[PDB]
Amino acid sequence: SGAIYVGNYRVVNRHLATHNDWANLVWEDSSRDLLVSSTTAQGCDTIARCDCQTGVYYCSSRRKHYPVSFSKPSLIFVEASEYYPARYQSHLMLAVGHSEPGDCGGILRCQHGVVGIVSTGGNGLVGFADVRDLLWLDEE
Ligand SMILES: O=c1ccncn1CCO
Ligand SMILES: [Zn+2]
Repeated sequence: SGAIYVGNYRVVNRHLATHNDWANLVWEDSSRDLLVSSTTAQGCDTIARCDCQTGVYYCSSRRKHYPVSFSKPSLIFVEASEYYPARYQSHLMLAVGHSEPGDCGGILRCQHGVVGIVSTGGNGLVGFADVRDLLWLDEE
């Protein structure tokens, strides 16, 4: 589990979105595993605006933050998980690291702020859904 709290937006994995999230929907994309909903209180996170390929992510299944190198956001084939079939996922970044299904929502951050959230795992890789292209998260 995990979210990004930027302004009056809550960014979650689409597959973990709650009824309250869908009842307050701003934007969702199944191909990216992302959903954004509205919040009453302002959030403590800043979104990275950059093309960094090094950062640190939080891994709940280890209680640890790991420094990683990661690929630029791509369209990637993902094998079946407990929450999705084998499919193509867009705006995905891969690193070598530990990721189980419950690690989804862990933040990846660089020197500029929050890059994305854990979205995929297995075979010794961790995939992150990028949010740095979502410039509208910073305004209105
Ligand atoms: O801090 C750690 C590290 C590894 N396993 C457990 N704990 C306790 C709280 O979950
Ligand atoms: Zn950066």
